[PDB]
Amino acid sequence: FNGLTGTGVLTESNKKFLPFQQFGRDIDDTTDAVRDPQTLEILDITPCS
Amino acid sequence: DCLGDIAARDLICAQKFNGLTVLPPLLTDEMIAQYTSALLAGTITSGWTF
Ligand SMILES: *[C@@H]1O[C@H](CO)[C@@H](O[C@@H]2O[C@H](CO)[C@@H](O)[C@H](O)[C@H]2NC(C)=O)[C@H](O)[C@H]1NC(C)=O
Ligand SMILES: *[C@@H]1O[C@H](CO)[C@@H](O[C@@H]2O[C@H](CO)[C@@H](O)[C@H](O)[C@H]2NC(C)=O)[C@H](O)[C@H]1NC(C)=O
Repeated sequence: FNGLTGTGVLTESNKKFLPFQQFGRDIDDTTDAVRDPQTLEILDITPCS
Repeated sequence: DCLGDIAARDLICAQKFNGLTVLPPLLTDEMIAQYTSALLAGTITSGWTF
């Protein structure tokens, strides 16, 4: 996603991103939510088992 | 995705990305409560004989 790499399960989420913020982050500097660049939707990321 | 009670379903999601897992204890808290109740009832009714 726009230079941000990783691996996991993408799901729809109910976060409220600010108009300029791109991707969320946890309390341990891990990514948890990403803006979809084409259609502006918030995708949650959960690692697979 | 919410949290049902303490360990009702939990989706078994104690995992945090880069290989870090938490294992459940062997004895659930109900068994420990039963042990304490048994000890306490025994010490009330029989003294130190049991
Ligand atoms: C970027 O993505 C597409 C590129 O075409 C556009 O968004 C969609 O465009 C189609 C028709 O071109 C519409 O039917 C959809 O409703 C659009 N989606 C959204 C979410 O608006 C547009 O050029 C760009 N979209 C955004 C959100 O910036
Ligand atoms: C493993 O994943 C499955 C997903 O299919 C879980 O099935 C869920 O079961 C509950 C209880 O009947 C339902 O309310 C859910 O709707 C089911 N999930 C889906 C996606 O339909 C199953 O519970 C999971 N196992 C454990 C131990 O968490």
